[PDB]
Amino acid sequence: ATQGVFTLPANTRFGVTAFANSSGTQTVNVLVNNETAATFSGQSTNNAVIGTQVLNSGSSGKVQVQVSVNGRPSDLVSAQVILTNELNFALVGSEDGTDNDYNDAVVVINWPLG
Ligand SMILES: *C(=O)C[C@@H]1O[C@@H](C)[C@@H](O)[C@@H](O)[C@@H]1O
Ligand SMILES: [Ca+2]
Ligand SMILES: [Ca+2]
Ligand SMILES: [Ca+2]
Repeated sequence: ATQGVFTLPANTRFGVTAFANSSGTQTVNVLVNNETAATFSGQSTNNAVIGTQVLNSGSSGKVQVQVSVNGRPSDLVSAQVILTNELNFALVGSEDGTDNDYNDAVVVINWPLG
């Protein structure tokens, strides 16, 4: 199944934050309406924040997260969780190698803001 694609409400500010837990440098691409809107690049094995940014979901509300390591797309897992019908988390994990901890790049999208 497709992973890392989320339908957000339209024209809504959302936060996107990425953490690294891998030997390889992580490149995190965030697309709004199929256009790249933010790129994070960093390396860490201590869950360091390699990027955090506020974006607008625009008129489509389609947000897609992609992760690339060693020039190879990482395998992704994702889901969306909603608390008390108001607070939204779109979550991505990604695996760049063989150990399947799926934490190599971890991406958290949360909304609403403000
Ligand atoms: C290469 O070593 C694989 C890679 O980096 C490791 C330190 C570990 O974080 C592993 O999960 C990651 O895929
Ligand atoms: Ca891994
Ligand atoms: Ca890892
Ligand atoms: Ca508030």
